[PDB]
Amino acid sequence: MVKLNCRPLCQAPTASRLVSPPCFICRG
Amino acid sequence: MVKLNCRPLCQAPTASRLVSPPCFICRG
Amino acid sequence: MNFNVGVDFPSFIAWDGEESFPVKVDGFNQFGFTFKTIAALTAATTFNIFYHEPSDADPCVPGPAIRVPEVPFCDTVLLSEDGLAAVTLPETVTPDSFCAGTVPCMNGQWISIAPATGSETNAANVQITVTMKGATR
Amino acid sequence: MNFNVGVDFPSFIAWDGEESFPVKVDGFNQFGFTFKTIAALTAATTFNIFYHEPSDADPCVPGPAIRVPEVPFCDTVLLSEDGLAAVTLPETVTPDSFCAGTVPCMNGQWISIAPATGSETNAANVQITVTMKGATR
Amino acid sequence: VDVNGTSTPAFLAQDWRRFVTSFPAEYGEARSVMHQNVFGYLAAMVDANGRFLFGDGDLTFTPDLVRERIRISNCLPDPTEGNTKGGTGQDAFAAGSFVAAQAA
Amino acid sequence: TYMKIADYGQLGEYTCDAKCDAEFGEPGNIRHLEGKTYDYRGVFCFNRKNLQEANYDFLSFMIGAAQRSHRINRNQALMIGKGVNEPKGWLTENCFPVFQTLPVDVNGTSTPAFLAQDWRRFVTSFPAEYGEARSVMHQNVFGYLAAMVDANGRFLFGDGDLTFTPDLVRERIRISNCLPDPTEGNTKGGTGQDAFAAGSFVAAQAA
Repeated sequence: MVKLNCRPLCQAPTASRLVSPPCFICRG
Repeated sequence: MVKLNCRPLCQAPTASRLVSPPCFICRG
Repeated sequence: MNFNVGVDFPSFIAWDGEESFPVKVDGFNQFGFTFKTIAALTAATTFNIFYHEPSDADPCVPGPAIRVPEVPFCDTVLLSEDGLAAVTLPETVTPDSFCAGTVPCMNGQWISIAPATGSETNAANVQITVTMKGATR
Repeated sequence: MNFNVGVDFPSFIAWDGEESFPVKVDGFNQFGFTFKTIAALTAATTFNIFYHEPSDADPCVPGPAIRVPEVPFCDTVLLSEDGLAAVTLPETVTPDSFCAGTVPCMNGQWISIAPATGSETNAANVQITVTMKGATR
Repeated sequence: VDVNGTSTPAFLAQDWRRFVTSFPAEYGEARSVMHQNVFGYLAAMVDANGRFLFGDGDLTFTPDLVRERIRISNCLPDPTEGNTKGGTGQDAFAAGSFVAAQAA
Repeated sequence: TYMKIADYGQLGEYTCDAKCDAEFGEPGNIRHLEGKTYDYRGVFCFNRKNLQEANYDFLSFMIGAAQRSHRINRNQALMIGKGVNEPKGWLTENCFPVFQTLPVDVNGTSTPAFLAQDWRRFVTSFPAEYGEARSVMHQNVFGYLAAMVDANGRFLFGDGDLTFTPDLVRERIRISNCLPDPTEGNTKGGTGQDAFAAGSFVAAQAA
């Protein structure tokens, strides 16, 4: 049974799109 | 004299809204 | 890991909707009840516990249907007008909740439950069975 | 002096001879079946075992009826096709003589029994109940 | 209080501090009793900007309830009907509810 | 097996003086209980000729690979494990009382959010007669509380030191990286297309 070991070549173009909580005041 | 003893089988899932004070609004 | 819990504590049907059943408690030495409904109720619901004797024709066949007198414990405040045992399923019992009960003084050879008169409509919605405790043989 | 045995191993009906009934076995860790015939049978009757899953809509109602996978053990040498829990009450089983069994590996949330194809007519004269065992709930 | 033309009853921290200091000092010192859900309501009060009114930036507000002269009891009428289930803008704070007592 | 005292009754109800009797109250419950333990097993295969004439030790790596896999799977099961042949976890059985936060408006719409009101209201809403109680939450969730701003722009916690760092253990917090961390990776706490995916587990608190 052929075992396919696999690997990328494009190191890490992640671009996680980090977000922080914006200005949230109340719920009224 | 029979002593009836009763338990529930399944507990219903609960959900409570954690309401909080609204933002300060002037009176006037 | 579950043991074969049918070789002791064996249960039998007692009231399957619209039919009573004599369940032999001769060998076994202890027994109770387990009430479970299948739907919502309308009003209160009572039941009449009975007992029977081995017929003379065959000592292993049900005979007549005789009631069981309710023996009172201490701290009793009310006794049925005739002094005969009776179980009452209280109103507002949701059909996902089992109720347990038993008679405190066995007499006869087997037990049978039947709905008290005038309360046979809700009797359909109830489902009653009987388990055992001992063997003695 | 008969202890109240409703609590501490209650019981419920699984096959009243007319229709199946799912019996919750979640809050309990052990369980077993206690068969009982009501009349004289004709041919060997087999029963299929099914386990259920909590409905995505409401976790207190049954979902579909999945089939319990049969599991062998040390000296099992006659496994059926692909494995499915199917008990077979043999012939020459008179009334007032109960047989009992169970499934070794529990799975799902509750179990339901139904007569296998070819044994439904005979199954109309048998009763099946279950007696759970103890657990924390 | 009036929100979007709809008059709704509420309980502002200004009212509490106005209620406590309104005691007839001649009577002496007086403690205050209230349910735990009330003190949880005041501590989580916010101004128009976003900062808390009590304990500015410490994630929790717990002073000693002896110098503050407040004693909690978990079976008082609990103005929040249900455990922390009342106090938002609309559909909240049924009127005529007991909040807190204070006496010598 | 063990017992669990369900509830007491009530006996001493006030009554009149001029009467030589009493009233029998109702008794309580005992509710004897039980419980089991589950097993954890498995197998693998090696090759005599391959493992022998190999570059280095492969066996001891597998033992280390087995002890850790058991270690992480047990904890993962101990939290969310489904009842069947697995310890019932406290996440999925839905026996704990669970709260939920109501959403906030933005540009006329309404998106689910997690304000600083909640975490201060949540931890201070716990019966003070149960004793102290630690809380548990994922690291990314704590990074959401730290970088919170008011309307003007100042920080809400630790105004002006670039880092909050509040000495967690002092205030009943214990960070763990097994929790579902509602912020997907470290980006789900937004306002527009990054809605908070209402229904995720933020944090738990218990004795």
